[PDB]
Amino acid sequence: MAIPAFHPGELNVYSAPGDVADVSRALRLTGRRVMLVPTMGALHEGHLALVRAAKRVPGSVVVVSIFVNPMQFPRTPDDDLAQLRAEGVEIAFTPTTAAMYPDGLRTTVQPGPLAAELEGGPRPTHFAGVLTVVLKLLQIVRPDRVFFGEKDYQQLVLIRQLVADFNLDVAVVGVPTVREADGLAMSSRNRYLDPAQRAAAVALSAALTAAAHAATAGAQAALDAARAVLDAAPGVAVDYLELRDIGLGPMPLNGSGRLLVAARLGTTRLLDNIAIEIG
Amino acid sequence: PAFHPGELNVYSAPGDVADVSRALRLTGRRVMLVPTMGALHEGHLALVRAAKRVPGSVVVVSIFVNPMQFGAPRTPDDDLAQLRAEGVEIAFTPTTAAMYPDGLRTTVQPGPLAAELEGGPRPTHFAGVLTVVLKLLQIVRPDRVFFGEKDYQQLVLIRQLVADFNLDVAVVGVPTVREADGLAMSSRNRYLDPAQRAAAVALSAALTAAAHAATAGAQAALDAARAVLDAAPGVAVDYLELRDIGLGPMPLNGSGRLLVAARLGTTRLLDNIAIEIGT
Repeated sequence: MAIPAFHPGELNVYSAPGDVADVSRALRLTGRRVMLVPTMGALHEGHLALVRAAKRVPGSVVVVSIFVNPMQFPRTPDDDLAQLRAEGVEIAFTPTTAAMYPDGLRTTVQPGPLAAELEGGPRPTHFAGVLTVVLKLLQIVRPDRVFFGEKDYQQLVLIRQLVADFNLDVAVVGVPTVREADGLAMSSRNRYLDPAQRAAAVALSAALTAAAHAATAGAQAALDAARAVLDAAPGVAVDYLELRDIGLGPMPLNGSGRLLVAARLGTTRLLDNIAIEIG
Repeated sequence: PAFHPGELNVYSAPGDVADVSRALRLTGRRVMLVPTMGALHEGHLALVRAAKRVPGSVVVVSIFVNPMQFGAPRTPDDDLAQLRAEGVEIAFTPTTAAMYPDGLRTTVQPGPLAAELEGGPRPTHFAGVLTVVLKLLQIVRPDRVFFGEKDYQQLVLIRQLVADFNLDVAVVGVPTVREADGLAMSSRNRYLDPAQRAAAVALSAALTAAAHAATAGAQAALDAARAVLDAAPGVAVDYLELRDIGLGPMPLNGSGRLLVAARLGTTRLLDNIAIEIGT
């Protein structure tokens, strides 16, 4: 029994939700485990790590969606697909805005209060757009696991709330941030940094790593070390530098947490975060 | 495991009914879901019977009411007795804590239709409904879900939910069951004193009169309904509207729906009927 419209071993591209849903359901029925990697295209090494994390799950078929979601606000379709082909990805889902929101923004997802904080201050409706599209992609593909990068930590935490709050039957996998050789978190925004800004941008990761090691001396020491590193960089306007628990609530007196930073270099906004252990 | 065929199996933990439902689906039995708030009457038994009619089906009837503190009183014992007597194999009766372990955090935001008609006096009512229904659909993963046509707006909003979030379930509307005189069955009817019960017949009489007046056009149909309601002692009408079957504007001719909501004392009653204009 062949699967309608699906060719094992090759990059199969689908634009209609119904097509990828049928293919995914037939594949699940034969016992394959469907992995979903949601992206907005313009792929770089960061995304490829997500793809590889998905691919290495035994008996898996990897679905990578490319969809620049209007609701949560780079375009090289062929470069993107070509890169996915090279990774051995078998399915690419590339729907049009029309096929995803045929009735505009009608029924949508309202995130909890965490969505109004940190990234949500500068962009109050951003996460509603992200959870709405992620929920839709989860229902279309019905994957066993969905992969997101830790770079957008708040996003990852909000997706975990989505999945828990709506009893979604999918495991959420956070993948460690892929970095450049000097530590700069990979991001499509890095290309907008001019030479001096690129050099100065190293301060974000350096400040966080300094903080994580300074942490044996406590929270004030960790924060102060990060700040000193940021104070030594020119042109890095810090929007926030916050210590929180892993779910982004208040940081406990001790234990595990996450240190997050967001800064603007010229008009380019950069983010980074790192696991922290107090004391 | 944990499921005895031919008997009423009662589960409180989401994980338990999800496992059982998953297992029953594997063996080919299609899962039917009938969501209710308890206080079952003949109207609900009609949903159950329509679900039972599906060839190889196992019927899941859930009983749950959102916690009042959300801003959007009985024992489950008689309802279960009823389900058992009706040959239902699964009852899902979760606690508020098990449905909302992290409280009301991520929720569903309905489209504009939720602010109209029933949504006027209760702005967040449908958000609560769609949120719970979405969760029940994810927990039970049924092939079909049944809702009564009595709550027509609700039914329409549930169909938007399923389409907008790409849910893979068929939504079945079941015709309203009525008392001998035409009164739509509802657990609220028991709150009508004798005079109110007698006056309450005006809702269905007004709708049926309109459906037949319709050969003379929509305005004539609305006028007939209004005249009947105006002749009814102590019936205070909240709204009486003729719309499209999707609840959009009613066209020149074609199918539609006439909806009415009224107050008799402090008991609010609803009813609606299919209308064929210029036919």
